[PDB]
Amino acid sequence: TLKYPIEKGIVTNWDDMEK
Amino acid sequence: SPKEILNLTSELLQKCSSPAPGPGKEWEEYVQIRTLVEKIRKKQKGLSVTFDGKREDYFPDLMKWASENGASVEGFEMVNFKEEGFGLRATRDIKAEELFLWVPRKLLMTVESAKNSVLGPLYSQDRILQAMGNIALAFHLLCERASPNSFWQPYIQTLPSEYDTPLYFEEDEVRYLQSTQAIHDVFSQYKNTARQYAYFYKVIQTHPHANKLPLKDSFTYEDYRWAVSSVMTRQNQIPTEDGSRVTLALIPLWDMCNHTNGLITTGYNLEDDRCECVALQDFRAGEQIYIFYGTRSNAEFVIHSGFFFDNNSHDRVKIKLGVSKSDRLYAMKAEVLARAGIPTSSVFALHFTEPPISAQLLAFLRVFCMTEEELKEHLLGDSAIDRIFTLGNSEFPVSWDNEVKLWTFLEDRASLLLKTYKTTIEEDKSVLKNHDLSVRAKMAIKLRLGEKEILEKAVKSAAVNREYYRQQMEEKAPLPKYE
Ligand SMILES: Nc1ncnc2c1ncn2[C@@H]1O[C@H](CSCC[C@H](N)C(=O)O)[C@@H](O)[C@H]1O
Repeated sequence: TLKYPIEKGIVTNWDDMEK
Repeated sequence: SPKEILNLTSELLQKCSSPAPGPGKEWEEYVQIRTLVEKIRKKQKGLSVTFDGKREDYFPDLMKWASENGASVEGFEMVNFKEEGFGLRATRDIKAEELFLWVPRKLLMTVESAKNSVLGPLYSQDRILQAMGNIALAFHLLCERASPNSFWQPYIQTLPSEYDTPLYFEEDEVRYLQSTQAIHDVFSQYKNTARQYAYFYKVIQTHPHANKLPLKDSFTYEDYRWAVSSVMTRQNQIPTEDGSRVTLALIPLWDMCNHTNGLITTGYNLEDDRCECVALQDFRAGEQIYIFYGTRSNAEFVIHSGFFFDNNSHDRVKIKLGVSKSDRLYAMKAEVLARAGIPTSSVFALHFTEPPISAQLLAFLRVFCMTEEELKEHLLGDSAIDRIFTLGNSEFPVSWDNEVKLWTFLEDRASLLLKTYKTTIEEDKSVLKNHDLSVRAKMAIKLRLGEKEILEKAVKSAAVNREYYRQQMEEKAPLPKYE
């Protein structure tokens, strides 16, 4: 299928103290 | 005043850098952080940069700028819809699978464009920026916003000025979420954002690499809340131009499509170096153009995207489970899980489907309920690996007894989780019917209603499965074997 499917608003980690 | 803001941000940094105060103190901590943020916000001027025109006054400039740089700008228009906000509407019939939208890489704001911008010097010094491209994108957006001659001004001037992420909720709107799973993520998001604002407020003051930033002269809490809300609601993962790595990006024009159910139809074309979107379904002229954002839960849509989606077919809740160290078969169970690639304790999901559980959760629950003799058959002999291979397959149970025990356990546990909520499902429906609520308040109440309806469905599904396997046991049905 799509080699690079794009998920709109993909969830990222914002915890700068975790990572 | 400026020394007062420094003192206030200094206090805020220490407050939000303290360790987690304990789950029973998290609401109290949350309100304490809110009080401090609002004190700072009331002493500041809102967004540092605002624009003279209405949002729709700048969409023609967005189109002209996108057109000059090779993007599709024909066949749709910008309309402010009541339900979703601004979106795209077809001006011609668009057939399913038609390539109707494309956005070349030059128009994107990426972590890479952040490194090559005025933020470049600070990016190469601050360890949070280097490790977290999403925060890097947020500061990239803010610096270009405050740069009147930025290449990306036509995009920035069309962005929303406010969002419905929980960062924008009133205290009593978040209060509806007390005792839910989701509220801890609301707490973390708020503490994360306040800590980051205070941290970077002081970093910008102390680092010489920040001297040429517009943020050196004005960086408000509203700026940072707007920037992170912009990125969390709109960011995307795309390949690098090299193709070997992934990066985060804001994709102008295409990111104006709102969400509906379906499948992902947007991908990246490395050969033409552009984002490409084919139509998810037929769109007649005058119909809103939707895409499918992704298989996210309503908790993720609320917290990270700022909307609740009715009839989200991918909704789910969490359930944390683990083999207890006081179980006398802990060593055997841990080893079976390890050979199966499953942790001894993990956070799983319950889905709003039938079955409610994934192959990984089914496999964990089977092992969690195995007898010692069954554990030994998954650890020893020439059929052991074959047995582990089928552990996540509903068609090949370990034994009828194992199935009855695990669905009994799941029914009991999901019932127990339902009892930890402050309200019942029937109470939530009464609130939604009998009170007149804001959009944000409704998002909160529907979210807590959603968690309970998923657990209630899991209770019913587990009870039904328990009855099924108890019948096979009493009838002494031959166990299916994978052959
Ligand atoms: N199905 C839906 N219902 C309600 N709001 C939606 C939606 N799909 C997308 N949105 C809105 O669109 C945002 C993603 S960007 C889409 C364009 C946006 N409406 C704008 O005016 O710029 C979300 O954060 C949410 O505010």
